[PDB]
Parts: sequence; C-alpha cells; structure tokens
Amino acid sequence: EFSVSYDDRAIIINGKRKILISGSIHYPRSTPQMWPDLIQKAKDGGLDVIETYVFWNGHEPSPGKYNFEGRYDLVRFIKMVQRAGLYVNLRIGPYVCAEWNFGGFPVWLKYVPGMEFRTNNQPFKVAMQGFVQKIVNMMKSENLFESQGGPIIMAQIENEYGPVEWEIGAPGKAYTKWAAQMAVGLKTGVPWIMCKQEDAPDPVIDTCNGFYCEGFRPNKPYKPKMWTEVWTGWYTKFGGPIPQRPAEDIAFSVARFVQNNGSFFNYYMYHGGTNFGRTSSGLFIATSYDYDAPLDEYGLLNEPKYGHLRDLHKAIKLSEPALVSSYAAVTSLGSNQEAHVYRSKSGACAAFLSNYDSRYSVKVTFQNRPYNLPPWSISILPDCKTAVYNTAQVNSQSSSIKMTPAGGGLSWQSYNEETPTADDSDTLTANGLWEQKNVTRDSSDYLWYMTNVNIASNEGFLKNGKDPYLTVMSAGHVLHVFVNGKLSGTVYGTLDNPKLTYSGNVKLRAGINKISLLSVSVGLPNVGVHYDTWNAGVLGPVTLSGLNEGSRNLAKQKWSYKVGLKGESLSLHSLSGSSSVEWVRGSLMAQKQPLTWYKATFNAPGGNDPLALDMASMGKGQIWINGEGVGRHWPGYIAQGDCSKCSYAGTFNEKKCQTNCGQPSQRWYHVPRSWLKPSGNLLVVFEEWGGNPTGISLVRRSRSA
Ligand SMILES: *[C@@H]1O[C@H](CO)[C@@H](O[C@@H]2O[C@H](CO)[C@@H](O)[C@H](O)[C@H]2NC(C)=O)[C@H](O)[C@H]1NC(C)=O
Ligand SMILES: *[C@@H]1O[C@H](CO)[C@@H](O)[C@H](O)[C@H]1NC(C)=O
Ligand SMILES: OC[C@H]1O[C@@H](O)[C@H](O)[C@@H](O)[C@H]1O
Repeated sequence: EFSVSYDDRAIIINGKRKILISGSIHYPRSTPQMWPDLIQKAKDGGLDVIETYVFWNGHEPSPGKYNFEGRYDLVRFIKMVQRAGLYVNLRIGPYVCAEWNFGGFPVWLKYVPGMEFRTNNQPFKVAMQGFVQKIVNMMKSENLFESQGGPIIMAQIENEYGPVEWEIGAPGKAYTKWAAQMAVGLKTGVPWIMCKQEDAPDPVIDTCNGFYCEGFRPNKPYKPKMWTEVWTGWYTKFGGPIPQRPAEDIAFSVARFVQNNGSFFNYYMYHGGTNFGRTSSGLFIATSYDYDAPLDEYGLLNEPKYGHLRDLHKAIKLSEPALVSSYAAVTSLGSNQEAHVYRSKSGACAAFLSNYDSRYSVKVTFQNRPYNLPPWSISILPDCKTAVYNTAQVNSQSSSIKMTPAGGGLSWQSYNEETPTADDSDTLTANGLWEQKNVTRDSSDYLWYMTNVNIASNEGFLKNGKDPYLTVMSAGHVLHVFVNGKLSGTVYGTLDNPKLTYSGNVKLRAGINKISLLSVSVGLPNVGVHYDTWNAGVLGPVTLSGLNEGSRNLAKQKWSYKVGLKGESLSLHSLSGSSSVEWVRGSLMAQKQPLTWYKATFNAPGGNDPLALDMASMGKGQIWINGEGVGRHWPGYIAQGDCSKCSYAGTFNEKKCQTNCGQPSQRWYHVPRSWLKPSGNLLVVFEEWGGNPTGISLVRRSRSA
C-alpha cells in the first residue's frame, strides 16, 4: 500500500511517478511555535516535500547524551509535516555543512583517540554509523518512513563528499562505498541519495546542488534526475552583504530543470530562519540565515518570490500528468530558443518554450500560435496551447520590509567584566600556547591567554621617548590585546581569512607587566577538506621587540588560561541571576566600554507580528531573553561588497545581487514571540566591543505591497 521506488523518469510513491516540489526548512533554525505556520505556508506555496538536515552536534552535546527537546524535537517537526500532508527528505549526513557550527560534528568527536573525519577511519565510521543508526531507528520507531505510512520518502548520507573524495584519493573512495552500503543496509524501505557524488554506488541516487542544474545527469540511466539544493539566495556572513537572488531567475532555473526531465527539485532555503544561541552558526556566519528565502527569517512571505514560485508550482501541477507519462522532446525554435515537449499516449501534452537570450524578448511560433518570451524566460503550456505562466512575468506584488520601533527606552543597568591576569593562582597554566578548541571544547566563544613580562628598570625605551612593540599572531577569529588591564587594541578576521596579527606599540613600564589576550571564535568552520584540523586561538608567534636584549619570544613562557567570561561563569544571562554582582544604573552606567554586561526588564510589545532587537547602537556580543540565547550580535561588523544593481536576466552568481553594503552586516536580531511573557521579560546583552544600550529598541516587522 505504501512504497517508495524509482525509475529512469521519477521517484515512484505508492506505485505512482511524481514530479516532486520540495523546500528546505531546518527545524532548529525556527521555534516549535513557528513550525506549523511555516509548514502551512510551504503547503500553500505548492510544496509536496519538506527537506531538512539533521544536526548531530545539537542532538548529542556530549557522548551518549542526546537532546531531542524544544527546537531540537526532530520527531515532532516531522509529525507536523506529515499532518500537513507533505513528505520529507531527511538529509541525515551527519556531516551536513549548512553554514552550521563545525559542519554538524560534535566538537567532542574530534578528541576521540585515533579520529579522522570524513575518511576511511575506524573511530569515525563507528561514531558516524552509530548516530545514523540512532536516527534511522528513531524514525522507524515512530513509523515515519513512507514505507511505514509516514512522510519520509528518502534520506541523504554524507553531504557533497564527491569533491572531497576526489582530492583525498583512495581512502575517499573506500569511505564513499562504506557509507553508501552502511546507509542502504539500515533498511529504511525508501531510497537513499548523495549530493555531488558522481560515483554514488547503486542503489544510491546521486543528485545535483547549485544555482542551475538543468545539464546534470544522474550516474545511471535507471536513476531519476534530482536537484537537492536550488539555491534561493546565499547566506549572510558577518562583514558581508545581504545576498539576493531574483525570483524570475530562480523560476527560470527551475523551469530549465523540469523541462529537461528533472523530477525532484528542492529550494535551499525555503525558510532559512536564524542561528540562535552560540552552537548554531558556522564560521563567521551571521545570526540571520534569511537566505532571501521564499519565507523570510521571521516567517513572513517574501513577495514576490513566494507567490511567483507558488504560480510556477501550479503550472507544474497542471503539467504533471504529461510530465510523468512521457520524456522531454526538444525542438529548436531559433538561435537561443527551444521547445521541450512532453507528449503522452493518453493525449496529455505539456510544453516549455524557452528564450535563453539575456537581452532581448523574442516571439516564437509553436503549434500555429505566437508566444512572446521576455529575455531569459520560459513559458509553461500545461496543455501545449495556453501559456499559463512565464518565469519572467511576475503576477505577485512585491512586499517591502519595515522594522518599526515598538515600546521605546528601556531602563538599563551595567556590569563591567573583569580583565583577568596571569595570577599564577590559575587552574590552567602551561609552558606554551594551546589551540582554543582544545582548551574550551567550544563551551564558550572566549578564551583568555595570559602571561606576565618583566621589564628591567634600565631598559633604553624607558629613558628615550619610546614604547616597545608587541606582535601577536593568532589562528583567529578576534583578538583583544590588554596590557596592564587596559585594552590596547582589537583585531578581527573574515570568513575566508580568520587568521590575525596584532602588531603595535604597547605601554610597558618597568617591572612586571600583565598581558591578557582575549581570543574569540565566531562559529567554527563547516566546509573544506580537513576543515576540522584548522586551528583557532593564539598559537603565536608572540614577540616583544625594542628591548636592550633584542626581541623576547614569549611562546615558551608560562601561559595562564581562563575559559569563558566571568559573566558566563556567574550565569549573568540567567533568569535566576548570573551570580548577581554590583549592577550600576543611571549616570555612572558604563557606556561604550569593552566587556560590559547590560540588562533591562521589559513588557512584551503588542501584536501577533514578528519581533527583533535593533542592535545598531551596539558592537559585538551575545543576546539572551528570559535566559534563552537569541544569538551573537555583530552590528559593528559593516557589510563590504559590491552592491551593484542587478537584472534577473543572465547567469546568476552569489555576488550578482548584493544589498546592504556599508550597513551593519546584521542590525536586527530576531526575538521569537513565544520566548516572551506579557511583563517582566529579562533582556541581557553581553557587549564585547562597546555600545550605547540606550539606543537598543525592540522592533516589529511588517511587509506591505
Ligand atoms: C529525457 O529523458 C529520456 C529518458 O531518460 C531521454 O530518452 C532517451 O534518449 C536517449 C538518447 O536519444 C536514448 O538512448 C534512450 O534510450 C532514451 N530513453 C527513453 C526511455 O526514451 C530523453 O532523450 C531526455 N530528453 C532530453 C531533452 O534530454
Ligand atoms: C591540548 O590540551 C592538553 C591539556 O589538556 C595539552 O597537553 C595539549 O598540548 C593541547 N594540545 C594543543 C593545544 O594542540
Ligand atoms: O549555503 C550553501 C550550501 O552549499 C551547499 O554546497 C551545501 O551542501 C549546503 O549545506 C550549504 O552550505
């Protein structure tokens, strides 16, 4: 009664070939209070399927101790999709990439003896098989595979391993084969897929990711052609612009794929959402994962994209009897124009009329009728006669985004974070520089590396008008250099170049000088061959020049380590209270000072509409509401890029339609309404850089035509 199989044409569900429309919604990038609404909008937007990764590091924070509660309740999310009448593509991974912290891998996994990720390595295979088996058993135990009457019609193993395999050689080939066999061996009763994996072994279907995939062919003629990631935009990085992808180009790319025998395509992202807390975002990934998705970060319709793709879906559904009972037949119409025709013996006929010219409209004649094709567009004729839809003709109105201040003027108190020093009265001393992940195990973004330097009274710089020069090199990602308790300077990296060098004159004086380096990670790397081997933190070298001796390398002296902030140890973000402390209010309140905690109590704004905090007056740090981590803020990191105006027409790339250049890369921080109560809400901000909290406002989001 229930089965999933496939043939050369399509995935076959309960014995019927289907042209499946899918979108990605990542369950932990929204709240369970949002999920039913997002799913309903996806259903109303013409999706047949919801696609999600599974996020291992979220589900297994320490070995053998699992978390499937709150926004990590994977079972509940899938059951909501089932309820709405949609299928699921479960992308287990468990490497998932996804601009997600460490690619999804638990940081603890890295420190298992003998471990090597994403290769033919026994401890990795054991841990990966163990978690995949855990997920498969949990789905089975809830009857969630389609073969059981549930929604899951397919699962993905690994993610984009093909390029890695290719670079790492024979051990990559072995691990590929192993992974595919281990997955198929779990007997889910439904197909397995691998994206970007030309050599995926039968019975696994290899699939295509990208802005366009119309030229892609699966690795056997008896496998269907599937596009697992139709990129709907691109991610936002701290320091980068907000990338957009025009609806007309997306619609063209989808029509181009479908007209060429493609039978599954999935929008990545459909709802992008938010990297809440501090274990979600990947390296330098913004708290917003909006992605220019059909549903915006806050869950509102992104018009006109949402409606324009809804209308495309309607056309595809009208075409579907023809699509599933024939194969595409191409007739050339002109220099840059084609007809892709699906003509069934049943009499059903659907046609796609294309104009690949990126500059000019062209009139074609098809079956005796003229059809005007705007540049870079495809018309869909679900009966081979009536052009119900053209990918460049948008009948949805656009809606523009407003973030309007609500409430106004919170009453703040502040608390200044200690600058610690190498008091040899520290539980963490070592005679060298240790890598940050190793020391913190990613329990905090912050690690203090501290050392004392003795200056002789007879140093020449003390007589002459001069300061010596300190160089600190770090693997990244932000570094604050404190000398004798005072911030001397701050440097910070980029996604592509997280490494840092601080070099500057420092105000050392005679006698003992205290150097305290605060090293900060901003999410962990999530993509790249051997990315899990890359370092963070101050590994040096660290040198002082300009002394009577010459230069003094400090890398082998006693280093003292403090993991995390004092406010983190005192739980200042917490509703109970973060070890209390002397909060300051009114005139003496700390302002534009580094390492300052701020807190305010507030009533929830009115309305049903989404909320954010406007953090433009702030610098960098973390936000909590009622003890729950809203995410990192970094409004001080200005967007740089090329924000040239763009046309939908012609080949898209992720830099073609960038917006927000010269603004904070993220100014507004999403606050889920369900996290609030009517009154007595506690807002805690840790401000790492320096800010004026009086400028913080709650804002309400709306979009109108
Ligand atoms: C769409 O798909 C079908 C089947 O995948 C293609 O039909 C095949 O065409 C090749 C080369 O002409 C033949 O060797 C196959 O045996 C055909 N298969 C069947 C079952 O008809 C078709 O050519 C593809 N169309 C386009 C436009 O790419
Ligand atoms: C990792 O931590 C241990 C101490 O807990 C230390 O012995 C080792 O050298 C560290 N290695 C690094 C930082 O690469
Ligand atoms: O947003 C870019 C996307 O890149 C794809 O290659 C990857 O599979 C996704 O997980 C995501 O990282």
